[PDB]
Amino acid sequence: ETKCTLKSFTVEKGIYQTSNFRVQPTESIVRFPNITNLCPFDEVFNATRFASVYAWNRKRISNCVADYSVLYNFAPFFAFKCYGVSPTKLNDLCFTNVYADSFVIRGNEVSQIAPGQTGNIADYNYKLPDDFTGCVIAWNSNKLDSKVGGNYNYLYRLFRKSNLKPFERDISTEIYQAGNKPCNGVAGFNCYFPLRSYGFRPTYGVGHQPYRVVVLSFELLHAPATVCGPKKSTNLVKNKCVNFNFNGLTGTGVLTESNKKFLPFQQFGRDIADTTDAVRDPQTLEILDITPCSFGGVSVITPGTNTSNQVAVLYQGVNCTEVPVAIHADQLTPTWRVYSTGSNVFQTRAGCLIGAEYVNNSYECDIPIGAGICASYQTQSQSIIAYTMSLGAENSVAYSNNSIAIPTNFTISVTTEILPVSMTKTSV
Amino acid sequence: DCTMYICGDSTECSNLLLQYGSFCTQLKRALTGIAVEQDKNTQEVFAQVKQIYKTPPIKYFGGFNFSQILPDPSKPSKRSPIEDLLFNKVTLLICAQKFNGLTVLPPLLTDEMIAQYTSALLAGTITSGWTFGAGPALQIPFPMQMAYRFNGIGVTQNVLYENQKLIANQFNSAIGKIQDSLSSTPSALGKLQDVVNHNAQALNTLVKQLSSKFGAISSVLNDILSRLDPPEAEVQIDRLITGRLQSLQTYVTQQLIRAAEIRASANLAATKMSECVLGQSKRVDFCGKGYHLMSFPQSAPHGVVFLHVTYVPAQEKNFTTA
Amino acid sequence: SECVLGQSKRVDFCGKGYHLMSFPQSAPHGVVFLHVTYVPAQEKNFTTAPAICHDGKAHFPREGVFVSNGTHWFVTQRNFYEPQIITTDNTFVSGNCDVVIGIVNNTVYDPLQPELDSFKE
Amino acid sequence: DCTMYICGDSTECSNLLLQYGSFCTQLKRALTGIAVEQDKNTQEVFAQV
Ligand SMILES: *[C@@H]1O[C@H](CO)[C@@H](O[C@@H]2O[C@H](CO)[C@@H](O)[C@H](O)[C@H]2NC(C)=O)[C@H](O)[C@H]1NC(C)=O
Ligand SMILES: *[C@@H]1O[C@H](CO)[C@@H](O[C@@H]2O[C@H](CO)[C@@H](O)[C@H](O)[C@H]2NC(C)=O)[C@H](O)[C@H]1NC(C)=O
Ligand SMILES: *[C@@H]1O[C@H](CO)[C@@H](O[C@@H]2O[C@H](CO)[C@@H](O)[C@H](O)[C@H]2NC(C)=O)[C@H](O)[C@H]1NC(C)=O
Ligand SMILES: *[C@@H]1O[C@H](CO)[C@@H](O[C@@H]2O[C@H](CO)[C@@H](O)[C@H](O)[C@H]2NC(C)=O)[C@H](O)[C@H]1NC(C)=O
Ligand SMILES: *[C@@H]1O[C@H](CO)[C@@H](O[C@@H]2O[C@H](CO)[C@@H](O)[C@H](O)[C@H]2NC(C)=O)[C@H](O)[C@H]1NC(C)=O
Ligand SMILES: *[C@@H]1O[C@H](CO)[C@@H](O[C@@H]2O[C@H](CO)[C@@H](O)[C@H](O)[C@H]2NC(C)=O)[C@H](O)[C@H]1NC(C)=O
Ligand SMILES: *[C@@H]1O[C@H](CO)[C@@H](O)[C@H](O)[C@H]1NC(C)=O
Ligand SMILES: *[C@@H]1O[C@H](CO)[C@@H](O)[C@H](O)[C@H]1NC(C)=O
Ligand SMILES: *[C@@H]1O[C@H](CO)[C@@H](O)[C@H](O)[C@H]1NC(C)=O
Ligand SMILES: *[C@@H]1O[C@H](CO)[C@@H](O)[C@H](O)[C@H]1NC(C)=O
Ligand SMILES: *[C@@H]1O[C@H](CO)[C@@H](O)[C@H](O)[C@H]1NC(C)=O
Ligand SMILES: *[C@@H]1O[C@H](CO)[C@@H](O)[C@H](O)[C@H]1NC(C)=O
Ligand SMILES: *[C@@H]1O[C@H](CO)[C@@H](O)[C@H](O)[C@H]1NC(C)=O
Repeated sequence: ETKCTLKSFTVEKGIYQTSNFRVQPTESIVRFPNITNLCPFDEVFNATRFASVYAWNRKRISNCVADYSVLYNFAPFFAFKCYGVSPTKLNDLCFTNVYADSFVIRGNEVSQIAPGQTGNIADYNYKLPDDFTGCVIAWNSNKLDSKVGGNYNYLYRLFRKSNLKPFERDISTEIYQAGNKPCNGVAGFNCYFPLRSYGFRPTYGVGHQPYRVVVLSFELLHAPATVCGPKKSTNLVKNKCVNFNFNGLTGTGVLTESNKKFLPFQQFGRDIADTTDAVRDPQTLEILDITPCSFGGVSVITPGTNTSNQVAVLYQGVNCTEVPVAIHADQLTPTWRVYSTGSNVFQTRAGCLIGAEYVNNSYECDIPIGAGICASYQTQSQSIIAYTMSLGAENSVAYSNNSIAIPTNFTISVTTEILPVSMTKTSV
Repeated sequence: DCTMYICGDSTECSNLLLQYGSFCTQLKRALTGIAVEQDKNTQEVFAQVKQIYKTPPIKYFGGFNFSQILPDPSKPSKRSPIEDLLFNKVTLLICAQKFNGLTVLPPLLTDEMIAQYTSALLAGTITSGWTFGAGPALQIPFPMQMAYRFNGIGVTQNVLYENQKLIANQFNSAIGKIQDSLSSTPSALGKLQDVVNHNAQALNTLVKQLSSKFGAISSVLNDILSRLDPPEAEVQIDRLITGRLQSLQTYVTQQLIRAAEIRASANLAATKMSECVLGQSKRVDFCGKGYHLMSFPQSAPHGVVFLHVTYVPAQEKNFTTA
Repeated sequence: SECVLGQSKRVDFCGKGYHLMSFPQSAPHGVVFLHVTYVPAQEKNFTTAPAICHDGKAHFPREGVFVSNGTHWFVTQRNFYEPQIITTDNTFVSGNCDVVIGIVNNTVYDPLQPELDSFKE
Repeated sequence: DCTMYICGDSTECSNLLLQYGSFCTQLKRALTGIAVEQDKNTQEVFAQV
């Protein structure tokens, strides 16, 4: 691994930071609410009559298991466009409530049902919020919403004082003041009836034929969820590294009993950097605390590959007891586990050192390990030893108050000193 | 660690990260160079002694009292009272929050291993003088050494031999106020505390900057992967990878400048140790205010403290000259 | 500027020891200094005194230090052993005999007295 | 000033700027440190009396 990291077939004496070890998870668990009754997705899509645009109705869906793959057979639509979520995994998420709206418009204005759009129908009739998170479905209904004589049951507002706020409905029928004349009368010039009727007939081509529209609105926030997809819960395991799925929010780590005082309207717990730290179990009202797996840097102490072929391994910042826990079959991110805990395990304040033996000697520092510990390839027939660095040789000085030492000879010494002055000049 | 900071042990994020090139092989080398340089910095200031000298058990140096600076054998760690006062004044939840791959390595030289060097220097300088800077230690009585130091600044040596008791009392009283001045003023060790304060807020900002969205659906890769299909997941997480790389690069860019700022001061401290401590300096205002006589070193967390002993003229009278 | 074009008094700036000379050489992208220094050698220890009291007056060295080989007192330079007879020109007198701690008795040669009393007789 | 340099007193640009993190709290501190250092530089050369 050291050779692969250095991109060379030879290595020199030193200590190299190769990689990071991590403990792999054992199994996976799923925790979803225990809900059985199906959702009423037939009334929304299969109805004999649809409300007009100016009086669009809203239906609440909650406390049921929602399968979104069945509504494909309920209406002959083609697009099924969604904004805040991919339609592929709508079955893998848990929502807190669903809202279904339905109406009938002209084919021209179907493009106006979108966030940030304005027009005749997105200003005075139905305006989506700028941060919409849901789906819009529209399909042609010319064969059952347009008569040869003409259809007049569909109304829409064209005149009003000001643009209406998102998800707000206005059903007032009063004469608009469109002139200096006081519009007190029932009707007249400069006084317009704000509601106009469609003319759906088979004669009109595409773009003028009636279209039937259903809008599904979700909200993906942290709150007690009622409507959920069709997934089966498993048992609850504790104190072991597993893959948990609490109401659709996946993760990885160990779960422990927690002593955090939550509140009935609080379900999740966060911290700085905005990551989940505590969860409330959906099936049973219990609080669990998530802790990540065990990880640690690993370093390889080696003499020059020319000199020998033995290495020692330093696990940085871990106590020597968890290394056997870390060293398990099919449970460690590094593939190699040949070292494991095979003797010569020594606890340094820098970390746990494996493959090197400790001696009661003191030499100069060859390969610095840290915290006053060094290592070197030496004899006790040749192995790798780990010792404590020596600052020098002990030497007591002599002091007396009536004695002085004077030299009687001299020496001339010539030394050398090297200093860089400049580098290369480059151009790009 | 890039792979665990940028990507929270995900696999798709890892594949994109390898697709982005070698921006993190370069990051892993600058920090290693900085760490090796930091280990080398302390080896020049202190490791200037061939051996480890020891002061004699009998301590009578002509009336001068050095008990405030020699090691205390009673305490578990052989540190002088000045050194203990210095250590008890610089202080080194969020630390355990660095589950994001940010760690701190221990220095190679232990605090005891630096106290030993300082004690060796002090024993050599108060037993032998400046002679041990050139070759082996050459013994000389402390009053005669002080007479030579007086003679080196233009004052005759009989002044010391005639005012020895007064000079000893003045030195003892002057050295007895360092503890009071340090323990009274709260901003005494401010240059050393700023070093440890500036290296914690950087890590705190690096951790806190993981919650930003950088113009995406959310700041969590798991939610993005669970709500959006791979064709758009690789577009959403691609806006987080670049932002996190840009956040990571500024950290090492500023550390590369702080390291040079620290290295300049380390070089200055090494020069001061060579010149003020291992000899007598004629440079003006280099080793204190006045005429330099002596200097004594002490160790503090992430730094050194010099005690400069200088000669200051006193009561003046004016005459007529020719 | 400092080591090569002159003699440096700064400690450990131009080598280990007492600086004498320096010579420059050029290397690819850098410079090399050869520092020539003076290092003391074989040491021997004597008994020392701060002052000498001859006529009830204290005598201090002019340039050097008082030293003793066991029975006789000499004055020598600090950095080399070169004993000499204590005369009235190696020393200067300042003060009386009872202010200095560690004073010793001895005699100081007077070069003038025999030369100008034998002839003047 | 970031908020006025990057965004010409617009409101949407400001919203994206707050969304983009705290890269301008760090910019406002380095320049302040440089300015204080500049003020300290001239106080050592001259104020020696
Ligand atoms: C490594 O782990 C062992 C096992 O827990 C530690 O030994 C115990 O440590 C705790 C506190 O960490 C003490 O309260 C116990 O008294 C220790 N038991 C024994 C039998 O010593 C050990 O201390 C850990 N190593 C380090 C450096 O903390
Ligand atoms: C030289 O030897 C020692 C210094 O190492 C000193 O002797 C001590 O002197 C003090 C005060 O003069 C006395 O209180 C001690 O009782 C002495 N101790 C011993 C063991 O003699 C002094 O500097 C010199 N000694 C003499 C006798 O002058
Ligand atoms: C000072 O040291 C020098 C050597 O550095 C001594 O010179 C040596 O003396 C021995 C014995 O006479 C000879 O065998 C060597 O050949 C000499 N060396 C050289 C380079 O000439 C010298 O004797 C010493 N001086 C004193 C007074 O001891
Ligand atoms: C050298 O100084 C120390 C520190 O002032 C002296 O130790 C003090 O001695 C007095 C009198 O015995 C005690 O009341 C203090 O409590 C001591 N202080 C400490 C910190 O221990 C010491 O006596 C001085 N040396 C001599 C020879 O007088
Ligand atoms: C200390 O030095 C004196 C220098 O005078 C030595 O005295 C001389 O010693 C030589 C050799 O024995 C004699 O030939 C001279 O006559 C002595 N001079 C006088 C004036 O008596 C003295 O021997 C030396 N001491 C020791 C212990 O070597
Ligand atoms: C030699 O030194 C001794 C002491 O070291 C001196 O002796 C003192 O002499 C004075 C005056 O004669 C007396 O009052 C003292 O009582 C003496 N003290 C001792 C301890 O003897 C002496 O003066 C010095 N000079 C000579 C020539 O002997
Ligand atoms: C719609 O409902 C009617 C009456 O309940 C039923 O006959 C028809 O099969 C339904 N169509 C679909 C597609 O569910
Ligand atoms: C009714 O709602 C609209 C929606 O924007 C708002 O502008 C208006 O002030 C509200 N009240 C009246 C009386 O129109
Ligand atoms: C079903 O869910 C409720 C939610 O409170 C829980 O109390 C109950 O124990 C669950 N039933 C089973 C069989 O787990
Ligand atoms: C290994 O070392 C020997 C002696 O030090 C040397 O002769 C040889 O060329 C080296 N080989 C390599 C591949 O470094
Ligand atoms: C080495 O030191 C340990 C710890 O003091 C001691 O138990 C052991 O006997 C020593 N061994 C040798 C060979 O000195
Ligand atoms: C000394 O200075 C004072 C004022 O500074 C002056 O009055 C006095 O005359 C001076 N002494 C002599 C001898 O000039
Ligand atoms: C010189 O030192 C040695 C030991 O270092 C000692 O035995 C000897 O007595 C000393 N010489 C004198 C004259 O005191």
